[PDB]
Amino acid sequence: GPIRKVLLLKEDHEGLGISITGGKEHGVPILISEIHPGQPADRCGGLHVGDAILAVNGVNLRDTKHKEAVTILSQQRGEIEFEVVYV
Amino acid sequence: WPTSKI
Repeated sequence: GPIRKVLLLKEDHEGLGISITGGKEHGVPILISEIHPGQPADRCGGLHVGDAILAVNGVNLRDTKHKEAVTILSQQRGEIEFEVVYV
Repeated sequence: WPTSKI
């Protein structure tokens, strides 16, 4: 599908509300496998199961290993911009 | 593949 830019708002006491799978060591993108109900990703409205996360806050995630992506993603705070695509 | 909640 089309590449989308999506804004997510979260407070410091919560996580993103996403489960991710995949990663470069597996030859696949960082993929959203769950959106946890009522948490920031669900509330933001524009992120969905099956989305590949291509970048976050200008940080490219297309060739990142799983744990690299976890560190990068969990570091982001407040108003967070995602670039995503559903295939 | 591994899965992490974040």
